[PDB]
Amino acid sequence: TGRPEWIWLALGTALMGLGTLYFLVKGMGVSDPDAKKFYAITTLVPAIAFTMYLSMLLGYGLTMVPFGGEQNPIYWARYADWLFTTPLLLLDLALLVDADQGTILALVGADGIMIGTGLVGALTKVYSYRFVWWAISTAAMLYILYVLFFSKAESMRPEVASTFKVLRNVTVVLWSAYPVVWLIGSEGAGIVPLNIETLLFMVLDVSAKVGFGLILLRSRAIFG
Amino acid sequence: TGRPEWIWLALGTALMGLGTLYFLVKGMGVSDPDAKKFYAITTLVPAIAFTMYLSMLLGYGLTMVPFGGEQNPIYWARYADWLFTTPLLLLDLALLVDADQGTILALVGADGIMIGTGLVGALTKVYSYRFVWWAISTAAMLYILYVLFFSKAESMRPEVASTFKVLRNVTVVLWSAYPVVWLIGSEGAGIVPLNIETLLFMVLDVSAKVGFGLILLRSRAIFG
Amino acid sequence: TGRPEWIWLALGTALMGLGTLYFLVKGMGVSDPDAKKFYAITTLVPAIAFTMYLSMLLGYGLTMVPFGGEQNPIYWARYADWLFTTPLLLLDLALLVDADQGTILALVGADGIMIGTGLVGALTKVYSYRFVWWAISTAAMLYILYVLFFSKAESMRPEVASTFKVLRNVTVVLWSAYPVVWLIGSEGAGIVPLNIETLLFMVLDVSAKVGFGLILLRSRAIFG
Ligand SMILES: *C/C=C(C)/C=C/C=C(C)/C=C/C1=C(C)CCCC1(C)C
Ligand SMILES: *C/C=C(C)/C=C/C=C(C)/C=C/C1=C(C)CCCC1(C)C
Ligand SMILES: *C/C=C(C)/C=C/C=C(C)/C=C/C1=C(C)CCCC1(C)C
Repeated sequence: TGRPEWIWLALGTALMGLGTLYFLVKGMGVSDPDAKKFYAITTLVPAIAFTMYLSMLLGYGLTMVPFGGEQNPIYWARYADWLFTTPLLLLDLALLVDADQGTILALVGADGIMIGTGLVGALTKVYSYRFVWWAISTAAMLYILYVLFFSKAESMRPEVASTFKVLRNVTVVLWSAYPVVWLIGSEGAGIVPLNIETLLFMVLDVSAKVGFGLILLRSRAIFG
Repeated sequence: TGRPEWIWLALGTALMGLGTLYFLVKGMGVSDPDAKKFYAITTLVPAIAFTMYLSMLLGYGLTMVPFGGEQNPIYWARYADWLFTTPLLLLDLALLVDADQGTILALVGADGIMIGTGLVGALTKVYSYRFVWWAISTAAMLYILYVLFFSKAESMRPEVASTFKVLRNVTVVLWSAYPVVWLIGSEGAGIVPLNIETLLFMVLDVSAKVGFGLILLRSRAIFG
Repeated sequence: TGRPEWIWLALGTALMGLGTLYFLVKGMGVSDPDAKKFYAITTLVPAIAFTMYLSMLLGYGLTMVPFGGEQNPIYWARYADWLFTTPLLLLDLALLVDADQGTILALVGADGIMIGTGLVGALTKVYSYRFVWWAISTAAMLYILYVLFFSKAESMRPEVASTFKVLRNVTVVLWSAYPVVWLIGSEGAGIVPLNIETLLFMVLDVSAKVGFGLILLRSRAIFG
């Protein structure tokens, strides 16, 4: 296809596909109720990402948004991906630390706003307003990062506290990159071109989903 | 109206309407917490289907998708219907057998993918790619059917095991037809015309919702 | 901006923003699991409304629908707001009275239909059909009001029964106004112009979210 970024969409599609299949097969025969939850949640993440990457590869998950006197290619399918995958990833962390339901509802709500405002930002036709929505989404992200950092995992089992610590550190570092990439890429300032932006989001997505999942499902904390 | 398929949309609308009202009235005065859940879930299904059928009848739930050198009438409102009604139907089955939450999340996730990929298939403008999404959706269906077949209902009460068995058999046979109808109808190969396709989906929908519901709500398994 | 209704969108945006911030700060340091739920739910409501009001102010949450030989400005962003905020408000009430899950699923389902059918009504191009969807949505509202009125709060604590009583009375009176405003405004009969309609919805929204929240979070019923 004539779009330069197809290769990274293709690699993205393939790597999410492989990860889905790996987690499916790994979770076969697992009978422990708690372990089953973590496998269900963690396998769905790349499964969803696979379908959205495929949509981008085939050209369905793309549209043109006019701003700055140009038709700009915007991959809306990312936000459809992230709307479902990011709360599931937060839920993996929340179930691990046995978080109360009020805290879970706060994280998921804020995540919905973060993703929702991002999408509005992506599709906004007035250039200046795009950054207002970015700012609001980033504020929502910071709230999530604050809750993850400031907790009671050290009060319970060592395997749980240890695995939470690493997945928290991975999450905070990888998630924080997303707003930076948006800002400097096609959606924001347009400093880095769409092909490099697509490469960047692919490394981040695969790392935040497949990499994250491998760390979690190899841990002993997912069992009671 | 000039569309030949209106009569089946009208019949569909009427039969979902009657079924909603029947289940509403039947569930009046029911105070048992478990029974109330099943009535809530089972009454919502035709209520949702009623609204979407009405949308199709009035022409709101229809759009034209260009493929194969023709503007093809696509009823998108079906997928809006099914996105909500199919997980509720799976939940009726899951609550009946007291399925663990990991298994419930797996079924609902896979169902979301099945319906989501179906819709993308429905709206895709490149003919060949429509069948790629059909295949992925069908793969998601098979996963759901595998989980329903391979379970622990025989470990618990006889009324529960008996009612699960029949509703499982109805579900598997009726659900399996949907991908066949899509494939041979307007959305796929275009072998059967839209009016017959609409008739076929109406028989299936009414049977999988109203018929299914009658079997469930007349059973003694819904009570503790 | 050239739209007369901007001032009420601006005031709406500001008042939801202030309310979000007030509830955020008030809920800091609250460690009681039950209280945390109510703060999570109640803070998300204006947070969501803030983002949608902002969308309307900036012009994103608006589209033109042709009916009656005129392009009519329709703020679709309201329905996006209400789809999420109204079930959360019902959940505040349901958790307060310790409602069973069947009843919670009934309320939330009916609320989804109410909002969903409202949106279809809003975007329908055949004038007469707009009122059919209004009628169906209003029927769904009446069901919700019936469940709220006809319950067991008097069986449990006095602070809970007392706070439920006032929030029920506020809810029923404020919610009942919404269908009246739609009917007489731009979406329906077009008797009151869009600027007054926008003023009316803003008073209602702020009262049903911020006012409602203040009453709830100052009560002692949110604690165990
Ligand atoms: C599986 C993929 C993951 C974990 C994606 C995470 C994405 C974010 C944390 C995106 C954040 C954004 C902002 C906070 C600023 C606005 C632009 C977004 C949506 C990229
Ligand atoms: C109440 C209606 C029900 C139970 C509908 C069920 C629909 C399906 C199981 C549809 C399945 C499809 C595929 C697996 C292939 C792609 C086309 C679909 C979405 C019709
Ligand atoms: C936070 C805002 C609230 C509580 C909004 C409530 C809105 C309604 C109860 C709207 C009801 C409607 C009908 C029942 C008739 C159709 C038009 C609607 C959607 C305005």
